[PDB]
Amino acid sequence: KQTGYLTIGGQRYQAEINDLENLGEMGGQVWKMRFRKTGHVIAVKQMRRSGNKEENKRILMDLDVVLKSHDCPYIVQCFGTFITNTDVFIAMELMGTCAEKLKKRMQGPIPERILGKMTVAIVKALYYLKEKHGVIHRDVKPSNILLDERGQIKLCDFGISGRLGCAAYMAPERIDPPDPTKPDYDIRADVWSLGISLVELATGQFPYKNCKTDFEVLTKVLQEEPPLLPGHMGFSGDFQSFVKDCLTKDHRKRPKYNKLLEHSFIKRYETLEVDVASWFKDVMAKTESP
Ligand SMILES: C=CC(=O)N1CCC[C@@H](n2nc(-c3ccc(Oc4ccccc4)cc3)c3c(N)ncnc32)C1
Repeated sequence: KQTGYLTIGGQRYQAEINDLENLGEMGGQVWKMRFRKTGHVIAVKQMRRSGNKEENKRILMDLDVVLKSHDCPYIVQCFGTFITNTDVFIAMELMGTCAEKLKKRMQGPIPERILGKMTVAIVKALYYLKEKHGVIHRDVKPSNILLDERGQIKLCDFGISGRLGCAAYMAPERIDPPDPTKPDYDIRADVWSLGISLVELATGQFPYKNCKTDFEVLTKVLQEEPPLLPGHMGFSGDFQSFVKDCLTKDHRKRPKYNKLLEHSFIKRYETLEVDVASWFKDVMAKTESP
């Protein structure tokens, strides 16, 4: 009724409503709140018992994954849940923004060094989901890639439980498949989506911006060469090779995450020191919101 529990930084706290400052909306119903006992600002989501049955099923399936992903550094964490007679309140790690909004703020390219660190994190998150929990994400795109002012990069909880349109990020083998009732693709389609995401964020241009309809984009995916990084922006050979491998059109030759994690681009950005935190803070201070 009056007391819940938040676990943050390996410590459990009692939390009554007086311990939390409502700081308003995030960019479903979710509030930014500051926990006065620690200074953390967290996200609190409300799932109403009377809510839409599909939206609630999605929230519960995503939460179930988040709860059992406490050992993955690259997935947003849950700090607690509070159940009342009429509602469920879910306390989540609050990130600063997604990569889609970051591109919009940047009005252009995001630097390769940031994208390298992003790639490492997001591949490891997707690989973790598949290996540990059997989850094929199926919706890899910039809006699901989160960053914060601590320099962390993490996969969003939304849809983290997988399937249970984005023609833009659809792999060729997903376009006119034999049985879309039994859509039996694997993680390689998400590898393609990651590649498209990286080109979009690196160039500040979605590779199919000039298309006027969803069907048009699918024609381009099939008919055109893969939309590789351009050569006029100073991208490393490693980055260019990584994106080329992700955007292998024939899925039978497209690498899986385990192979991608061996790639020179990933090994490089594992060791390179990149101050993502300071960079992110600079962006957020020089730019406006939506
Ligand atoms: C100041 C905000 C406030 O009142 N609000 C705004 C938001 C919707 C409403 N709300 N929120 C809570 C609530 C419940 C829990 C929690 O933190 C947890 C603590 C431990 C684990 C998980 C979460 C934060 C707020 C809440 C509630 N208890 N009862 C009714 N409406 C509520 C009205």
